[PDB]
Amino acid sequence: KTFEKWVTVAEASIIRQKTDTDETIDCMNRFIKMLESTMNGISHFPLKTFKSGSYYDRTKIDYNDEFDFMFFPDMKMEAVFTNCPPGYCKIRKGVTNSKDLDPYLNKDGFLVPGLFKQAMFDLFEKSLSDGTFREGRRTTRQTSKPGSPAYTILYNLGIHGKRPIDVDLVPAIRIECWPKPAKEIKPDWVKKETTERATRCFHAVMKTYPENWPDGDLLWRISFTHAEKELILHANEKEKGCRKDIFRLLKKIKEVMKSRNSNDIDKFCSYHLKMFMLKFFDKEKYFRNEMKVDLLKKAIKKLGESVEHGNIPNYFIPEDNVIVNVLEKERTLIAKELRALLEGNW
Repeated sequence: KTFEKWVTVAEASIIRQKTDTDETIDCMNRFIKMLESTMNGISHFPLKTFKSGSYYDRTKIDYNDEFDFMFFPDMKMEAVFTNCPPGYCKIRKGVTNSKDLDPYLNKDGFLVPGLFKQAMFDLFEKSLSDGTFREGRRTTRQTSKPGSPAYTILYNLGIHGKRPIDVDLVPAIRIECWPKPAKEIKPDWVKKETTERATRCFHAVMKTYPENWPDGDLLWRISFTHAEKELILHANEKEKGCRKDIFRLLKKIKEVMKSRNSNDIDKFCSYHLKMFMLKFFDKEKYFRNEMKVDLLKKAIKKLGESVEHGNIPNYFIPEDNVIVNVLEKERTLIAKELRALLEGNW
């Protein structure tokens, strides 16, 4: 047994999962289109959606990779960043004569996450039960983590041999600029126009800030889901090498590592890998297909070192440490497990 050997099997299994990919994306495209149409007949304010996840940015490693749909009011809003911890913001009304969100504003005019969450979750539940959405009968609510931005369901397509699709419904606010505290990214590995599209907007979602903070109940998480989607989807745009292959293999490594350590890796997730990966894409200039396995080795090594050091920067806001909440016991276990993979002991 070697690392190279484990990599070969990992690649074959990733490819095996690619069967029924196009058929699945069309079921899920129909799903979200009908759900949005049902929701816009119930909500007292119009909504739009944004679709993301590994099926849409083409880094899918398993049929059951999840689908993320954000739902956001179709009106102008504004994000504020003063007195906010890195990676978080507050939300207020922009230039808009709409009073549709007024009942979710506190005395000072801030959109209150827990009030807007409860209204959006109530809307989701009503829409998935509604009679104009025949697919909602195939849906059922799944447990999510406390404070999660997502209403998580299982969508049973009825495919024998395949478990239901994991779907996150994420209430969100769309802000149509780049966040003031965010780095002006200029990756050299996508075209200038792709970076232009990636930085067109961001979204704010109601992940609860986990630490003590005055008015912390007013904090929203800055979400770069749109920009992340643009850059990952188009990562082979210029060189056409193994950039997305290395990302896919790192996600597989994480999935197997979690399966090797049932409840001891509950915080490390693909989002942390994505932030790590984007920074690796900047540091590493060359990604020839023939370099694949060696660059994966160097990526595993820098990742282990990052996790041990305990800091992986948010690619768009470098002072946001996205693994701050990953505790030492888990970080120590991750690095030890990455060392054992490289040495052929998996």
